[PDB]
Amino acid sequence: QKQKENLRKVFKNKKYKPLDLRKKKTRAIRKALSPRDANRKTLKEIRKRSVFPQRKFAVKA
Amino acid sequence: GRKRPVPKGCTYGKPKSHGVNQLKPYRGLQSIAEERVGRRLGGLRVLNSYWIAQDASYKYFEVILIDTHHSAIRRDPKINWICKHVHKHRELRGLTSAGKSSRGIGKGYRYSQTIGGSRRAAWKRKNREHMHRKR
Amino acid sequence: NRQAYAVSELAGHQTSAESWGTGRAVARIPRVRGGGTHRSGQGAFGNMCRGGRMFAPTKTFRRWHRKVNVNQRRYALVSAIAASGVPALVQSKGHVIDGVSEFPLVVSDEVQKVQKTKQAVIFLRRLKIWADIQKVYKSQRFRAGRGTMRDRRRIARRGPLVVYDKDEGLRKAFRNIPGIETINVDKLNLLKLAPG
Amino acid sequence: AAHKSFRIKQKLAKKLKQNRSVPQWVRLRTGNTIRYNAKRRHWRRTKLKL
Amino acid sequence: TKGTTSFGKRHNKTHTICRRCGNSSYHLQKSKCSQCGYPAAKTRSFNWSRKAKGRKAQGTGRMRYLKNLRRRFRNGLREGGAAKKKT
Amino acid sequence: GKGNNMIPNQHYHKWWQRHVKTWFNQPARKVRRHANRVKKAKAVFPRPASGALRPVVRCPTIRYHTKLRAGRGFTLEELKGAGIGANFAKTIGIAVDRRRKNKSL
Amino acid sequence: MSNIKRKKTRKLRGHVSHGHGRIGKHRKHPGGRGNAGGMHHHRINFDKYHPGYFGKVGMRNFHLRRQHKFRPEIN
Amino acid sequence: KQNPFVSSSRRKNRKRHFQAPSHIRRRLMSAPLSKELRQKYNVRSMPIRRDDEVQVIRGHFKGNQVGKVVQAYRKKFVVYVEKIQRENANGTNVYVGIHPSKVLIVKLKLDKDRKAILERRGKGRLAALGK
RNA sequence: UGCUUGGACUACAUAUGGUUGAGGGUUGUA
RNA sequence: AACUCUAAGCGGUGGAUCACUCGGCUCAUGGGUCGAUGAAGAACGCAGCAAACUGUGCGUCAUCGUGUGAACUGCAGGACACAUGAACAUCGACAUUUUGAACGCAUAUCGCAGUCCAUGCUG
RNA sequence: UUAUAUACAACCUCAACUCAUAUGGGACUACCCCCUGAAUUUAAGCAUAUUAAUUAGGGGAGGAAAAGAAACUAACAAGGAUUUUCUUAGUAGCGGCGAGCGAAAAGAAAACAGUUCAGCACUAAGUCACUUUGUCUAUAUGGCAAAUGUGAGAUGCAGUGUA
RNA sequence: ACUCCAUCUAAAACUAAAUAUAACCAUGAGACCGAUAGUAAACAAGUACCGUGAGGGAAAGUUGAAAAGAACUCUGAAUAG
RNA sequence: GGUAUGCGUAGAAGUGUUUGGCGUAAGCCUGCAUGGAGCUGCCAUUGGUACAGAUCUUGGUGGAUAGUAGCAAAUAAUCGAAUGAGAGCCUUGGAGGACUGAAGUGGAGAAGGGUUUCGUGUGAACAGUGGUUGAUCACGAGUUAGUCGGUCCUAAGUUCAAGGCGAAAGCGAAAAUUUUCAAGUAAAACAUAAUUU
Repeated sequence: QKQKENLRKVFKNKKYKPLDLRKKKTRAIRKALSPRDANRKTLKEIRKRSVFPQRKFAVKA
Repeated sequence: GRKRPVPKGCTYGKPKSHGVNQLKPYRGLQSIAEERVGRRLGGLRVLNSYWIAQDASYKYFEVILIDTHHSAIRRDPKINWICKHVHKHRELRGLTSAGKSSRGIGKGYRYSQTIGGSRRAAWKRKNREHMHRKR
Repeated sequence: NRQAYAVSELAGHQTSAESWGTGRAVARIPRVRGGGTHRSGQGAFGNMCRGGRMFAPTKTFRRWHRKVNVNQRRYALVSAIAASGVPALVQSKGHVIDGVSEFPLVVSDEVQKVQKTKQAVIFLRRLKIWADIQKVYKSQRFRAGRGTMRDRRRIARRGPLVVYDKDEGLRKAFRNIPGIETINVDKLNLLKLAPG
Repeated sequence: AAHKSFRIKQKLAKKLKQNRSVPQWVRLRTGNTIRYNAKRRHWRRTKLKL
Repeated sequence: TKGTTSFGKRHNKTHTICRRCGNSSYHLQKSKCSQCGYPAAKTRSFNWSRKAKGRKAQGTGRMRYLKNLRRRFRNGLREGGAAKKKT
Repeated sequence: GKGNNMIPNQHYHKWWQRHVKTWFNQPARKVRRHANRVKKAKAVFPRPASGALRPVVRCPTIRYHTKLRAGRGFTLEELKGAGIGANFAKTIGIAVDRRRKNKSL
Repeated sequence: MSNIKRKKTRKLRGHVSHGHGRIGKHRKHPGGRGNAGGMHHHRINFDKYHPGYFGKVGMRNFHLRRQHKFRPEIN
Repeated sequence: KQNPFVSSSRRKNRKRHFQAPSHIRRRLMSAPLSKELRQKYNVRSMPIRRDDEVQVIRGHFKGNQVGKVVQAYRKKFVVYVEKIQRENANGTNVYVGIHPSKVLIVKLKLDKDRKAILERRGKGRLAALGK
């Protein structure tokens, strides 16, 4: 453990950590679109969002 | 057209099945093009293709692929949708443009059988025995 | 209230037995193929055979449920309500009712506010109907099935049925008394008002 | 024999130690219905083939 | 002479132990395994063999991974976090 | 065989037994679907619980001249003819669906 | 779900041939499966009891729609 | 009853008893404290250590006794108590085991952790009376 | 260099980039 | 008395019956969990006394953390260092042999190497 | 600068690399997508038909998939993505018009959500990917800048916009 | 064929919900079966065994509340009486 | 599903039975015997609802015959001793008469086997007689390589860079085309040189 924790801080602020320091989770969620990258927004999508906010009404008689 | 690959020796059984040399595939030749690409380049997703030229023993095409792990395509919110997993091998499941041709999907009347979603899921649901609880 | 029993539709048929067929001095059922496992030849596939599939195996699409006509439910609830008075027909369900002071017995609305079960057997004492739910204590027994393996290890008989109108605390107050059960006037289940 | 592989002497090593009686003590464990060793092969009676 | 006479001349194995099955099934001369196909990169199961499919399927072995993986999910695929004493 | 009975046409020649649907979870899809409406009506707002507005009358054919196809549209002239706010109507919940080519005054 | 004592099998059990005959046993399908053959060995059964089977009277309306004849009635 | 995640099955409640592991077999082996102890601690019942003095009350022995326990044989759901014996044919006295539902704890072996059980178990007998 | 024992690497297909290149392919300046 | 036939008693053979049941069959509900970072599967090893089953990888019937708070139990030994923790659960730290997905080349060859670093003897 | 007499610089086409970084090949099987496709049977024979556009299939995915925002219905006082259930309906139609098969529009309900390109005009590449130097924090297949460091990119990337 | 009318915009791309579910995780049930039944398998069951192979494939539950599982004596060469 | 304020360790189910009756019958009640924990009458509604047969299924058992057919090829043993509870064996050792008869009933290896090997013990089982013996059972042991083999070479053949083909999986592939599709060399410049398909 002392060898493995000591290898992690020598590998901080470096891109390309070694494979066995790279957060195993699955293979299926490892290949798929890092949660920033799913939420990239085309300028059509971040212009039609900011114009018309969804309002909070009550159509009640 | 596709010659049924029967062993020289018959398609046995009834004469209805006895046909060897006028059979035609239910798939295209364009769809058969994209397959033999996308089979072979297992780590690149297919987008479409187009005819480019032909001569008389070889119709031949031009397939568009997309690596889905290059960052310039992962960053790209206009092309990003093919990076999802639900598009793995998206034409071995029939789903390009030139794959959806041979299924038969459309609307309405003329494409009625088959309207269950695809084409096989219609005969599942046409033939479905509903054994209701309160007969 | 009745869910499906049905045997496994692969029970019977995952042997691979072909009728080792005449003339081998032994009869003609499908016999098991192997040799060496002593399940050979030994009789497969038929209901006469050990291991073989039952005569018609029980499926899930047997009609378990039903639709009664809904006037016939109301003209079955009506006859049950009308016979919950008339103490000749309460007393012929057992039902010790010879202490009660009225039929059909009506208590005030204040009893819906009762909240602890001690103050319910105080209440069912005073209206002389405790002797019925003391009879439900007498016939707590064990079933004589197959219930006793299959999670019905008994009932007792039934007791009264407090038809309230608004549960102020009443339904929680009458839970743990054995035999009694309460109901609300809008619902009025028949299977309560004529058990059996 | 006399001319066997390494893989075949290793598998015939293992099938020589699985060929044992039950230890005399595990007959006495609480709820131990191990009567005999059940899968004791025997050189001329059952071969191996497997 | 089709009988006990001929059955004595049988002393050369048609099949050896496989690598991904470890079973006397590797036909040497085909260089193929009758039960899994050693040089096939794919497992050799069929749908008309329902019994044989479940004699060598997921779960019959030790699933060194598809057992702990099943547990990591109940805890939400956490990792790198270690516990602390209860307070 | 025998008798005066009604020529049969039961369509049971096609290995039908593998097409059978149970319906034993009729009740806990009614319970599923209801607990979702409760879930969704609370996860909106004071906003209406159904709730779009759903226009029409005049279901098509000669049988139903009157009993509605259930109104998808509100067909932008009816928005423009009514003080809104065609893009805006969608943000309230008026259900603006721009495929109907309103054929009557 | 059907009261079986009134079913015959509670009663025919067990006399031997279960109501179906010693001579002319209950065999599998001794006449044809289904409407075979209402034009040879069932023809008498098919005319009487259904005169009008086996032909074509005619005017084909490919895709009848049941609104062009709706017209409910009242006297 | 009323909880939906709570089984009422005899097929289930005996498997999830007779295969309960060796640290939940602690809970299932609980013994009633004597009526003096409910004054001294206000806890109804407590699981047993190896060395809590105990008094059999139900059984052929049935007790009026300073019995210490020698072992709580958890795989037999039983306890052996330090007089409660029986002769073999040789005459070597062996233990007769008693299920700790039918024993009675007289003096608990107080250490630091068992005491904080009686702090855990002695507030909740109060706060179930303030409802 | 001679041997021993340890480690690390070396499969194919591919995408972008890097690096050396190839061509009576196509031009350009000498 | 032989022997035979008939019955009950008694004794044997035999395992029906009944009574049980940590197992099945069916129905329903909450879920989404996935391998080139080597999966699924296979082989072989591992305990003081173990064959299998279960568990597991030279750290090998385990396992850091953490919860719980005196055991395991067929015997033996240790432990009881509970106050700085038994055994069990849990599991996020580490680890995970030969294989298959050997990723150098390959076989009914424990076969044969190429380059690189290090340890040792060369020297 | 091209008799194949040398070199330079481009570009195109194409190589090689134990180059730096990445993907790819699971195996499961109930559901799902695309293929490919019998015969037993039934017709009281049998050959089209029937089984069945189905067993065997057999390549490819997900927690659902496929579908899906009209080259649709309809003929009305008009409807309006897809999917699912009820009904239409065992109906129109198909069929040695034999055995047999066999849908949809409308209605009712569940749930409801819309949209993006390419392409004239949009009139300063306004564009992306790494690359090293800081900064921002984190196990960020990051952000802010910087050199405008390569490279991509007019054989066109971006903004605006869509039947 | 000929005159109009009605209706949509092919040959490019996404998209939740309702829906499906003999597999996988984790649960609750039942007019089910009760050891020749129910899974083949209630147990060291895909085990033992058989086949070159593909493949095939069993039998097998119950001492008592507690082992208190019969010390000791005699006879025997002895398990045993 | 209701009911009998049913029955039950003061003995339930089941089982036996020259207990005693009831019924026209199917059946049923009851005593005693054994047994040791559950069970019934009635009103509904139901079912995997009644067996003598099916060369029925699965387990058990009879006659034959419980001791009958039979344990007869490969010439053959006999003495005395030691064992031992018991010896025709093989148990052994001494005499011994014989057989195989060098193309052996001899001594070793291949394939196959998989510990049978070899010591010390030994009861049942097995050794179609016995058994003190055993290829059995129990427990301890045992296979040593630079030189003997593999390993190294290539044969028939597997055919195996996809140039190709096929919807795929995959391929009755002496490929015959796949830029260098080469195996290559301490070799000079301005892709090391005649070269290897």
